[PDB]
Amino acid sequence: MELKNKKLSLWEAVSMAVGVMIGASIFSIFGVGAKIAGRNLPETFILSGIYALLVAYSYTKLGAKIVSNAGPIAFIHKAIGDNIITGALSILLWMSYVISIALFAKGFAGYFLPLINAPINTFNIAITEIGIVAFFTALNFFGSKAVGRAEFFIVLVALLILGLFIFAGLITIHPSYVIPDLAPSAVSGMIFASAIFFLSYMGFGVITNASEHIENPKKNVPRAIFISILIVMFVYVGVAISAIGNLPIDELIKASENALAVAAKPFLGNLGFLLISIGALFSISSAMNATIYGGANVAYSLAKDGELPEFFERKVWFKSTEGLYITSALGVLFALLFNMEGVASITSAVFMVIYLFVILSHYILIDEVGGRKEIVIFSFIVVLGVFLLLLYYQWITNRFVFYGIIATFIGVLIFEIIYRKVTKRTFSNNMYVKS
Amino acid sequence: DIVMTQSPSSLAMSVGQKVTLSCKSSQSLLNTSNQKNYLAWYQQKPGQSPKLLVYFASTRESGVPDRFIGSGSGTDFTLTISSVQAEDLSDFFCQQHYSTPYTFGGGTKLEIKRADAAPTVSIFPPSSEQLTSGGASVVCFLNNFYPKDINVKWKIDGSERQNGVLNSWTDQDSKDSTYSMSSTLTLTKDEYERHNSYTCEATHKTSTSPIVKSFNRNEC
Amino acid sequence: QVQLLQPGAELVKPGASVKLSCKASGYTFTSYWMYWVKQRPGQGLEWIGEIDPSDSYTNYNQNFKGKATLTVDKSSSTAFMQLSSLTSQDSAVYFCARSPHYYGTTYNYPMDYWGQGTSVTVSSAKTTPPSVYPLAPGCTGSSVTLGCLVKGYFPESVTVTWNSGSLSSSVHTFPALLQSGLYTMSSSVTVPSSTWPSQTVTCSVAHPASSTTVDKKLEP
Repeated sequence: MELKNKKLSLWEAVSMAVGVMIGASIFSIFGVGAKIAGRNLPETFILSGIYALLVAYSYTKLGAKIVSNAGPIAFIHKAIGDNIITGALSILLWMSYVISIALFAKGFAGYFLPLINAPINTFNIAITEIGIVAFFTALNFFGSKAVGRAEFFIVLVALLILGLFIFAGLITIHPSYVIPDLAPSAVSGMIFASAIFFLSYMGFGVITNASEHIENPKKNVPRAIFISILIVMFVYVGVAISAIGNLPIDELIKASENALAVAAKPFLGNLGFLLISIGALFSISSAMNATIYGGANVAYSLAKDGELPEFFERKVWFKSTEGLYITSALGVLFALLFNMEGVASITSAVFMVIYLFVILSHYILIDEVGGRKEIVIFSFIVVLGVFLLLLYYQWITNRFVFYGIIATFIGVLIFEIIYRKVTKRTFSNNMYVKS
Repeated sequence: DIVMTQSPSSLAMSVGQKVTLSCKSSQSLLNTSNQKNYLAWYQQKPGQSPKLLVYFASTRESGVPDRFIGSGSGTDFTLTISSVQAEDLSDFFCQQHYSTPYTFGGGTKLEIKRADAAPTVSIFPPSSEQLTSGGASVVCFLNNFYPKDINVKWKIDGSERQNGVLNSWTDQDSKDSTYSMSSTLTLTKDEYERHNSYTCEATHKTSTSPIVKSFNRNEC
Repeated sequence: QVQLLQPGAELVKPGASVKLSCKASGYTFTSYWMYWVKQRPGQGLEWIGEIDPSDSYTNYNQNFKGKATLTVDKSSSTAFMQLSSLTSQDSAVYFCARSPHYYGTTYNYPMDYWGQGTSVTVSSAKTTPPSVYPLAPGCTGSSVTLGCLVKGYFPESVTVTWNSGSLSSSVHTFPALLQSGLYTMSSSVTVPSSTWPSQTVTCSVAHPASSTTVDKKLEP
């Protein structure tokens, strides 16, 4: 008997990564972008995309030769073998989805409360935060597959709303409000925000952890990554220009929960405000459905077992059911211990260390996968610099959030050495070799 | 727990005939969502491990001959051999692969039917080196006969001996569809040496009177 | 390509335990279930239990919940079944068998690849080599039937080969029978009269358990 997985086409994989990227930036941290970057936000999204494309250079080179549902972990193991670092990075990869759920949790509430006229409490937000995570945990048992089939349709609808937001957003604008502020008292904020908005291009995760469930992976994994980054880059900027141009920046800081919902009111009314708020929840729900069922489930099973099943359903929690509750538990927890700006900082920090190890892997395997050494040196220094800029900012901005970021990297390394002593779990070439 | 019942326990079919093997389950093996029947068929040849033939009631396993067709639904299932070939003699088992305590049917034993054949009978005196050790075995081979029902009568100097007699049948031959049997009479050296004529008699429905082979100890 | 390696036979004293091994190759060991199956001589098949070699999750047949324990070695792709407190009722052939595992789904699968099986004898009897006795006619015909008597050995089994294995077209192997804790089997061979005794005819009898190999030439 030979089983076969249901496999994704190029555009299915693109829609998947685009949906996750959009849900994490357009409807999640756009209100954070107003407070820090301000009018430099459209320039921020470009600069953020630059780092991503540098990361993509290593991913697309490694993903062209190495096929695995392990993703980065596969590449990393091929370079540095099995050890405590490889295992920490696997748990770190799982944690990247965990904290992502916290970011999607906050975003969902930001657009939901103003829709039904509810005050912005620490408690009234928290009710939605626990609730929405509980809804997607319960979805595992009846609806996870059905929502996953709708994801492609939802992404398009969410895109079409944004596609009308630009075409009809470039009408009653303030071209004197979109002019890039060149004064270094607000320029450094653009570069500091680009360290946070690195997460805006988190498409690497969902794609690489589904690489064995994608048609012609050696070809379509690189392409999906490359196409995904270039699409959202145009979407971010085109919406960023419109949002700043139609609304005063001080009104955007106080509407940090819903940045675009209030932005639609002046030039589309409450009917246009209704269309944004509805299409927001749908976009964040489908992004989370993708993160839990396709990413978190895969990341957890690999971190726990040391390998992955050859044949599994992507759109359910296919193995180790306790992992679903644990992932959901920390998903709510992070959305409580930290704020909208707090969650985003951690998420971006986790990803950068994964990418840094991906770049380091590309360096080591450059004989096998190919590439230009001097570009493989360049992006490494860039990402590290951006990673340091995020730590530098957080230390001089938020004490409470700064230590939360530091604790993560230690707590992951502690858990690894402990877990490796208890279970003796090893990682092997099983991840990418066959048969 | 699902109980699997196969009918009959055994059947005989001749080369070229259509064989229909039946298997019933205690519970429906149909999953109404994603609508498949969780029934498998296996073939087990003598001495060998079982071989998967059909799974999910109707799909043949890779490498399995066209002759084998699984069908049926819910609680009733069939394995059809469109035209049996001599080498198809074996034990066929059904198995539900529905719910965790997996269970098999008691099997259906398939023997190949052929034209009746008389045994070739050979008799062998105690080894000229078994007895310098105190033991004496007299052996008759009844070779290449059909059907398998056969009686062996041992005679010591004209009269019947019943104890010390062991009969052992071969598995049906996969080419010519015949059976073979060995009859071994065991005595002590002293008991063997006291007597002269040792006869075995083969009674097979292929003859009204028995096939007789014999030797005298005081001859060769 | 895909195969499961089980040792041939095992002799163990009553009340003791035995650990049976199933080495897997040709596929990724952790991606499939490993099942174990029990078969008594001349009877059906019982599913003992399943192990998921990725996390060592186990599920047992109720009737084996104290007798059998399933473990794996991931690093060496080997599955083990521990059998405890062995009685004569545990004397059987034990198969390991692979089963597909499609994780987040409603499909269960049968066993697509099996090991050859390990036949476990539970007995206090000591391992003893066979006595090999020739079977030649003791007084003629178109062709001539010869034999080889293999007597008083433990445990099962032996292998009999004629003329280093080159003769097999007309060879009958008779299943072993048990007298007084000792096994006896018989092997027959039919050859044209112009070959024997003009040429050499020999039965090699190998008894693995006691590391025995005995050749015997056949003399008129």
